[PDB]
Amino acid sequence: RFLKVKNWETDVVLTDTLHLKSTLETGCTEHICMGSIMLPTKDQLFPLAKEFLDQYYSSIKRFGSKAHMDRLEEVNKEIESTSTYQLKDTELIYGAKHAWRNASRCVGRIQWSKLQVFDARDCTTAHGMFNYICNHVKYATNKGNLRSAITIFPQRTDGKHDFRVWNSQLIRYAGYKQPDGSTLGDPANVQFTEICIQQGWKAPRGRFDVLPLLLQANGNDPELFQIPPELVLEVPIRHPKFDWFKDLGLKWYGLPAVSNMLLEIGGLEFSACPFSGWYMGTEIGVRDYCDNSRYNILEEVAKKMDLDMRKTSSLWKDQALVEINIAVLYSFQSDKVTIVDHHSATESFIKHMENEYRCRGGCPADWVWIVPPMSGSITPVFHQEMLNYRLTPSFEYQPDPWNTHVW
Amino acid sequence: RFLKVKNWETDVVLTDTLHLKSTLETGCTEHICMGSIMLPVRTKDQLFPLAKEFLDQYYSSIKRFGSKAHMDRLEEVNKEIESTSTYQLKDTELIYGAKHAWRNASRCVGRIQWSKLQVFDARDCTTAHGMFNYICNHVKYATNKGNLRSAITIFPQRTDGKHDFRVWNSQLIRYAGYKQPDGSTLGDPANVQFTEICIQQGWKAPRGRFDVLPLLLQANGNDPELFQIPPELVLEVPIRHPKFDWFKDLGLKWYGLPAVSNMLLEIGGLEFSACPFSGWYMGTEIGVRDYCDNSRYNILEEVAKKMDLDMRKTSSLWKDQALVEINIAVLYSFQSDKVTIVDHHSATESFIKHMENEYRCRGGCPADWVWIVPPMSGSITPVFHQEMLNYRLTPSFEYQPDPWNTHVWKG
Ligand code: HEM
Ligand code: HEM
Ligand SMILES: Cc1cc(N)nc(CCc2cc(F)cc(CC[C@@H]3C[C@H](F)CN3)c2)c1
Ligand SMILES: Cc1cc(N)nc(CCc2cc(F)cc(CC[C@@H]3C[C@H](F)CN3)c2)c1
Ligand SMILES: C[C@H](O)[C@H](O)[C@H]1CNc2nc(N)[nH]c(=O)c2N1
Ligand SMILES: C[C@H](O)[C@H](O)[C@H]1CNc2nc(N)[nH]c(=O)c2N1
Ligand SMILES: [Zn+2]
Repeated sequence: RFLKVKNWETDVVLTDTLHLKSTLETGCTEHICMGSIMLPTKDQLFPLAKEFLDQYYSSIKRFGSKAHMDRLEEVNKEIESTSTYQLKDTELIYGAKHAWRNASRCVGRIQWSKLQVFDARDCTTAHGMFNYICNHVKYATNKGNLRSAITIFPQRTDGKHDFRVWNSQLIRYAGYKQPDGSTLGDPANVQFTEICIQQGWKAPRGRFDVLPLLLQANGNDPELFQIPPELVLEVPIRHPKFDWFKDLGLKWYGLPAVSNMLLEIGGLEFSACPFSGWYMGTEIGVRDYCDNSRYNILEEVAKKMDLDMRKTSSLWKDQALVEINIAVLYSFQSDKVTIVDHHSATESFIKHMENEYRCRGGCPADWVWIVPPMSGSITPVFHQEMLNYRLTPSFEYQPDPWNTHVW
Repeated sequence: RFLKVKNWETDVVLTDTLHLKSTLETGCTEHICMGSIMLPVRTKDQLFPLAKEFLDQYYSSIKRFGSKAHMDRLEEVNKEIESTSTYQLKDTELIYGAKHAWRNASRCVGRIQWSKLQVFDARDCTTAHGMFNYICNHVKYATNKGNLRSAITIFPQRTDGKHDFRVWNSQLIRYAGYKQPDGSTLGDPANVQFTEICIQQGWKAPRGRFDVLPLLLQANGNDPELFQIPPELVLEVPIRHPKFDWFKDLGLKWYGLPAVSNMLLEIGGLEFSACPFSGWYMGTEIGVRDYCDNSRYNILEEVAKKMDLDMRKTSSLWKDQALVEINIAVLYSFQSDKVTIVDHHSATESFIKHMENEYRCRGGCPADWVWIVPPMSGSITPVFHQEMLNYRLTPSFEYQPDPWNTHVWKG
């Protein structure tokens, strides 16, 4: 019931006690592990609020104090009266940083405390959402010296007035089905691109067309906005040794910014909460460029390298994969856009994990997501046992809005 | 109940009903997932249900469920348990059980081959010398001059747990490791402790970088005995690179036959504490883990030097670059010497086909994603995108404590 995790490369063992605060369910049971599955009233609210407020006032060394008891009473009053309640700015900031701290699938959590929280709970229209998101983008991009940030829109009330960003990320490229049968652009985004065209977007039908924002305020129908082109920092991808690489026409955007998750704090739900940091190189070069269901350029790069593509055992896919990922890091570094390589990021996560066990009693971590999608065992996270459990505050998945929105 | 798994690359959705037949526990709870934890005397009381379950499975597979032969066998095993507190498997049941233990091995990517396992029955063995002879014949048969063949040798089952047969080696063929006084290691750092045991037991160590360890063999609970595998039975492959002629000068070689010898085979409640089994290598087991783990031979630095890669910052991906070239050399060398080996692309594509086949005809295929995904180039292999369900069926291979921690010494 108190748990050990071993690192099999260094022989270090850590003792996890933080998991005994787990509040949500994992999807696993004693008979079956689901660790690789991508997606496994007033009475409910006050215990949720009490538990968050208890950890908040414990974190500020004011547990059981007058201010603690007074807030507890005031929140209790507000829930009986107004069915819900509002977070103080300090609680909102704490709740947001801790949601990131608790994100077991995130390798970049060594940075969790330096998050810039933008309170957008005064937003009332989709036009306001767009201004708040443009400012987020500009602040976070910061001319390429990227800064972590989240923008928090008004909390769910009765579920019929949700704020939602319909895009999965603030910045993504469109995908179009060709009459051909092939796919132009990002195949991950074909459906959402269809909804943009359905809502009236004029698609350039290019290969790297930054999608528009589809913003929903107060449960209203979503509206379309285009991020100002000069706020979208992009990087042309070249290779430090292959002059021909630039001829592939590849570029990627600088800012990874997740916009479709749900932030839970003290039982309150923030259905629109875009957050951003900076890329790990392999997110672009391994997944975006080489997934079969994405831009899928492995074959092309390998042909320009003149590799023996007859047999898998020449490892031509592996060789091209390394080169694509060399180019991605070289291009971002050359253009002075913040990026981290998977060796640096995983080494940082180990230091962070040690810090969390030492100062917090544990660190929930999902090995399937923490280990990078290339060169797994030469990063130190590969040899690190990890316990996965669900702490709150938390980022959570939510249904795509077009499947739930009454139009 | 029905459970579904999605492949996120192809959108194939499969439905698992086989998990309903799972008895053993996983280590996970509704509140914690232990999916990345490495490792998370039996009275007549529980033995007969375990026998009855295995025998029902066996007679179902041969389409004889409920037959007179089935009912007689159950009656026979029942009486043998109440009389003798244990029972003996027929040869057919032992073969079936060992194949299915492999079939159920959720961490094994090679399971497409599970039905082509050569089972060597060594249940008549009584001494360590006899174990040695059986193991030599396994190595010779399985090596097959480089045309490798899967095999398992099964020694007598546990009785009171005071007379266990055990192979003390973790693998039949492994290289020694020697801790130097200066802290460095010569040979395989993984095997330092076992090497010391061998030396303590009287092994005269050559003290080179690639010394094949002796077998340390325990029969009927007696103290273990040292035996040197005949070197002509130990097929080895010198590692060279198809384009880099300096690679041969690194002096690397590996053995051809991977053979796990420290696991326990459970069949119908019987425990076979000595059951070495062997197949052939996936390239990355040698080129990624054995050569490039920091806790193993750890040659990335040297190889990257010889390629004169920019090593001053990890952002050059020099580690990734040298990793691919080492794994190219390992596959090139085994293929050149006509020793069986599979690359991780071929191996994972085959496992996907096997798993889909298993879903259709068996209703499930337990799989441990953490172990199935190769240790390099994970997402350009089709298992990366494949959701998997991990659960424990019997017959099964289980871990067991190392014998030097449990063995009662005689002297
Ligand atoms: C600052 C640099 C950051 C880096 C290098 C980083 C890295 C990553 C990576 C590699 C993943 C795996 C996701 C995938 O492969 O698709 C991930 C997931 C995630 N990150 Fe971080 N991240 C950063 C910042 C942040 C921030 C600022 C937040 C929230 C405030 C955050 C929250 C999350 C969450 C919730 C997930 C899991 C998403 C899911 O389950 O789909 N990350 N991160
Ligand atoms: C025929 C070719 C085979 C291939 C290519 C293969 C491949 C693999 C690989 C790559 C692993 C992970 C090993 C590690 O990372 O340490 C593994 C594990 C395993 N294999 Fe296979 N294997 C083969 C044959 C067999 C056979 C014949 C058996 C048993 C009869 C078997 C049973 C297992 C088991 C039980 C594990 C789990 C080991 C553990 O939990 O530590 N495999 N296999
Ligand atoms: C802030 C941030 C920083 C960073 N450095 N990186 C990311 C990307 C993390 C991420 C989060 C998600 F919520 C979803 C994705 C991609 C969704 C796909 C859908 C597939 F099914 C598998 N994942 C990526 C975000
Ligand atoms: C039959 C077979 C074929 C193949 N192609 N490959 C293997 C390797 C499987 C294996 C199982 C083990 F039980 C242990 C190892 C190596 C020991 C390390 C040390 C740690 F304990 C973790 N495993 C390898 C086996
Ligand atoms: C901690 C972690 O489970 C450990 O490093 C595992 C990860 N996956 C693995 N996968 C394979 N095939 N072999 C291994 O030894 C391991 N080690
Ligand atoms: C099936 C499997 O869960 C799926 O491919 C996961 C594996 N690990 C991952 N890891 C990260 N970081 N991101 C991902 O999208 C995935 N996808
Ligand atoms: Zn689990």
